[PDB]
Amino acid sequence: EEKAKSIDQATLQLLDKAKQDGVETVWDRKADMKVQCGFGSAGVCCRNCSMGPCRVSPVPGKGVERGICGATADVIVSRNFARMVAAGTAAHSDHGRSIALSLYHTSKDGDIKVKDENKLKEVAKSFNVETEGRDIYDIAHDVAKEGLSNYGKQLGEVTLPPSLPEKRKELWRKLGVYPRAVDREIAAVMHSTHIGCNADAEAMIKMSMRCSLTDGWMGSFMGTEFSDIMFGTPHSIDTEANLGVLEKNSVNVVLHGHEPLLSEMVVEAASDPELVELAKSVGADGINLCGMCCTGNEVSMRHGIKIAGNFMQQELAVVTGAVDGLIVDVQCIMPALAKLSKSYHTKFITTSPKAHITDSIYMEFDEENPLDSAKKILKEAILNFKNRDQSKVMIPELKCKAILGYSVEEIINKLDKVVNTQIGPMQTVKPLADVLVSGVLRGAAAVVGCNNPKVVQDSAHIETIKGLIKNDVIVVVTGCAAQAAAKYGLLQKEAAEKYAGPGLATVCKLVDIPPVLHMGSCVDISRILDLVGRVANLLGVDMSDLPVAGVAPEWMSEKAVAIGTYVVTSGIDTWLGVAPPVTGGPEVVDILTNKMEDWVGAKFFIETDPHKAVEQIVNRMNEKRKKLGI
Amino acid sequence: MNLFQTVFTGSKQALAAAEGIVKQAVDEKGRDYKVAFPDTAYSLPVIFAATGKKITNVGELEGALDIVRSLIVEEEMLDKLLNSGLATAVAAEIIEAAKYVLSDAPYAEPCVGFISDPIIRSLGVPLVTGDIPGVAVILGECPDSETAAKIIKDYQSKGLLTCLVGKVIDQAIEGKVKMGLDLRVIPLGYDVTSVIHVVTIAIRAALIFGGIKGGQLNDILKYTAERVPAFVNAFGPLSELVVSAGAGAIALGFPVLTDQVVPEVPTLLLTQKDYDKMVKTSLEARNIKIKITEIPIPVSFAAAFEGERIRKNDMLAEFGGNKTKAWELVMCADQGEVEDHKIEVIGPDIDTID
Ligand code: SF4
Ligand code: SF4
Ligand SMILES: [Ca+2]
Ligand SMILES: [Ca+2]
Ligand SMILES: [Ca+2]
Ligand SMILES: [Cl-]
Repeated sequence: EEKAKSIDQATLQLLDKAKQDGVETVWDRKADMKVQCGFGSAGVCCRNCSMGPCRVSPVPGKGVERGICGATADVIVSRNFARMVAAGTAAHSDHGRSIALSLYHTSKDGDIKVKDENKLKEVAKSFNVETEGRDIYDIAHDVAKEGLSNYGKQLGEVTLPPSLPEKRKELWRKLGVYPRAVDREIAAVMHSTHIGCNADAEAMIKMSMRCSLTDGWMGSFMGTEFSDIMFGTPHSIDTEANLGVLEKNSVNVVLHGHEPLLSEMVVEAASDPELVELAKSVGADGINLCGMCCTGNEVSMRHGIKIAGNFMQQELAVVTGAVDGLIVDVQCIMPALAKLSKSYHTKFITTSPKAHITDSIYMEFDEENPLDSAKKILKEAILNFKNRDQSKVMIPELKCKAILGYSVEEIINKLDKVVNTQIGPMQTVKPLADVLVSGVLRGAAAVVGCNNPKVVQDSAHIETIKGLIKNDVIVVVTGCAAQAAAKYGLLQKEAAEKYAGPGLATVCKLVDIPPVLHMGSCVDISRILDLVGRVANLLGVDMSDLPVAGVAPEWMSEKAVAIGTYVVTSGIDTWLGVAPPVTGGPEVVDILTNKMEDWVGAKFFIETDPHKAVEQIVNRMNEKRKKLGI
Repeated sequence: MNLFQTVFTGSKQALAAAEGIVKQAVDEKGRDYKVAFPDTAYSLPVIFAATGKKITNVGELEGALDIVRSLIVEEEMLDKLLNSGLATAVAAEIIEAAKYVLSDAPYAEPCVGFISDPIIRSLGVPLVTGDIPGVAVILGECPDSETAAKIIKDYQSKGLLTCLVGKVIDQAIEGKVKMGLDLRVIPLGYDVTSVIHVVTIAIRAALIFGGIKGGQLNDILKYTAERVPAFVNAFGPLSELVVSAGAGAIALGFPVLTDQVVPEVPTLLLTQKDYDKMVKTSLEARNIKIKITEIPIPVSFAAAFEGERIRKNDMLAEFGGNKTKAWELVMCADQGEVEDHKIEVIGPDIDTID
C-alpha cells in the first residue's frame, strides 16, 4: 500500500525499531511535509530581494508572468539553478582549501606529514614548483602556496590538471566559460543573481558552468590530490559495509562528515596504547571505528575502515543504540541527530566551527595539535560506553564485503596485468582505451549521488548500476552511490559472473576486478574526470567524443548540482534521477536538456525511472560510438 | 569500420562463399553424393562439435548452411562477435568439405589439407607431456621470405608445432625451411579456409582426449581454450574474412597477434610490428614457457629433428654400421677420475675429412 522506505533489509529492520522507540526519522518528516510547494518545485518562486516574495506561473500563457522587478520565469528559474551550483561549489571549495592549508603545515616530525612523495613530485610539476635536490617538505609548502592561489588569485592564469584535454580548454575559452579563481566564480554568480543584474537564461546558465568548473578541476582535484599526498594514494583494499558492522561488546565510534584530516587522526588515535587500555577498563573488547558518507569513504579507501552506511542511514545508526560516540565535521549531517541522540546514550560531538549544531557536544578540532585533539574526542566516546543500555541494543546481523581503493594510479597498475611486456607500453590507460574502441565494453558510466526520500533508498542506485553492468558498461562509483553498491554486494569480484554482461565479465576476469569500481568520495569524482581525460588524450579526441556518461539516481545536495554541471560542461552527459527545480522555465529546460549539447558536446537527461535511464545511456553511448567510428 | 562490423562482414562473406560452392556440388554431384573427410570418425568436426550431428551427403551439407546463418547475429555484444567468428569456422568447414566433393585431389604438394585422426592421436601425447609447448598458426604474407623463415625456424626450434596457411607457404619454401609432420611444420593450404583443419585439430583433441561429447559446444570451447596451447600469427594485410577467422580463433580461446594495425583487445587481439619480437610476444600471449637448456653448439637442437633421414648424398661422415667399428658407454667413477666439464677428442676430427 505505502511505498517502501528502502531496499536494504538492515534499514527496514531499524525503521521498525525507530517506530517502537517513538523516534522520528527523515522518512517521517517527509510525510509531515505533505504536498511540496509547486512554485518552489518548478523553480518559479523568487526571494532574491524584499520586493516579493514573487511567484510566477510554471505554465506559460496563464497566471502571473513576471516578478515585481520584471524577471520572467526563465530568469527566476535560471538564477535559482545558478545559486545551487555556487553553493555546491562553495562546499567543495572550503573542503579543498582546508586540505591545502594542512599541506602548508606539514613537517618531518609533525602530526601531519607527506606520505606519497612520488605523487607530490608529479603534482609539483603541474604547479611549476621545482623538485630537484630539495626537501620534500619545502616542495610541499611551495605546492600548497601555488594550490591556494587557485582559490583567490585576481591576476594571472589558473593552473589546471594535465589530464584535461587542450580541445576541452579551447572550447571553454571560445564559449567564455574558462574557470578563474574558485572563490571569485562563487562571488560572480552571487553578484549576477542579485536583483536587477542578469536577466538572460543562456548567459546565467553559462555563468554556472564556468563556476562549476572551479569545483571539479580545481577544488575537488586539489582536495583529492593533496589528500593522497598527506594520507597516501588509495589502492585495492577489502572492507565490510552496512549497519551490521557495529559490534555490541566493543565501543562503536561512528565518523560522519566530509573532512578527511579529523578522520585520519581518529584512526591514529584508535592505536594509542592508553586508549586501547581505557576501552578495556570500561568493559569493551576494543575500539570499533566506523564511517558514514564521504568521511567514511575517505577512510575505507586508505585504511579499510568498515562503512556503517550512507546518507539516509545516519539516523538509523543511532537507533541501533550501540553508537557510543558520533563525531561529525561538515556537510550532509542531518540536524535531527542532535534531537535523536537525546533519546539514546549516543554522544553527538560537533568539531568544525563551520558546522555548529544546537544541543550537541562541541569539541573543536585543534588543527595546531591534531593528533592530541583527536585523542581528546575519542576518549569521550570510549568513556560513554559506560552508559550503554545493552538490553535495548539492536544491531541487525547484516553486513557485506567490498573492495575499494580504485584510484587512477591503482586502476592503471591493475590494467598493466593485461599488457604484453614485448609489445604494449606500461603505466598508461591504453588497455581501457583498447577495450572501449574495440567494442568489448560498450562504454564507461559513473554512478554518483545521494539519497532522497522522493526515491526508495538505494532502489535507483542498484537498478541503475545493475542495468549498466549487464549491458557491458563498466561502472565507477563514488559517495553514497558507491556505499549503496557496497551494501548490496556489487563491489565484489564474484559480482561479475552474477550481474556483468559478456564483455564486462571477460574484462573483469582478465584484469581481476569487480564490475563496479569504488573510486572514493564525491571530492574523488575528480579521479573520474582524470580517468576519462587520460582516455581522451591517449586517443587524441575530446571528452565529449568518448562513450561515457554520469548518473545521479538519487541526489539532493547542491554539491550534486555543481557536480552534474561540471560533468556536463567537461563533455560528459549526465542523467538525473531526481528532477531539479527547472520545470517552470521552458527556456532553461531547453538549454539544460538540449541547446547545451551544441555548446559543450554533452547535455542533461532527467529520468526518474532507472530502467528507462539505462536504455537512454546505452542508446546515447552508441550514438557517440557511431559518430567516432567505434 | 569497427571490429564488430568487420567480423560480421567477413562472416557474411564466408556464408556467401559456402552458399556458392554448396550449390555447385548440388548441381554437379547431386544432393545424394557422399561428403566425408580423409580418415575421421567425427564426420565434419566443427559441425559435429557444435550440433552433435554428422553430415554424410551433399543434401545434409546444404542443411548445415543454416548453422552458419544462426550463428551470425548482428548485435554489438562480445558473445555475438564470438558466435559470428564460429559461423566463419563452420562456413570454412563447409567450403573445405565441398572442395573434397568437387575434386578427386583438392590439395597439391606441399599442402596437406585435412589432418587424419591418427595424426591427432600422434600429437596428443607430446602435447600433454609438454614436448609440443604450443601450436603456432601462421597465416598471411611476410614482408620478405627471410623474416618468414626466421620466425618458423625459431618456433620449430622451441618445438612448437607450426601450421602455415597462405603465401607464407611459398615464402618458407624459398627461405629453406624443412617441412613435414615430424619436422613440426605442416603447410595446410593457400586458401584462407585451410585454417579450419587446425581448428579441427583442437576440436578433435577435446572429443578424443577430453572425452567431450558432440553438441557440448561450451565444454569443447573450454577444452581448447584451457588445454590446446594454440595462437594465430596473421602477417600482411588482413581482409574482412581473415578478421572473422581471427574472431573464430578467439572463440576457441586462441589469441591472435598481427603486424597490421587493428582495434586491439588485451590478451586476445594484439599488434606486433617488430618481427624480431613476434615469437616472444606470441609465447607470452599464450603462457608458453620454454625450458631452455642453452647448449654451447653451432647447430640447432630440438625434438623436430628426431628421426632425421641423413641420406648418403646429404651426408659427410659415417660411423658404425657394416662400415666401421663404433661404440658407446657410460661408467660410474669416483670424483678423482672425473674432471667435471672436460671434452677430449682423441683421434682425427671432421676437419681432416675431404
Ligand atoms: S516561499 Fe516560494 S517555494 Fe516557499 S512556500 Fe512560498 S511560494 Fe512556495
Ligand atoms: S528579484 Fe524580482 S522576482 Fe525576485 S523577489 Fe525581487 S522583485 Fe521578485
Ligand atoms: Ca592540480
Ligand atoms: Ca583485494
Ligand atoms: Ca579538542
Ligand atoms: Cl595515460
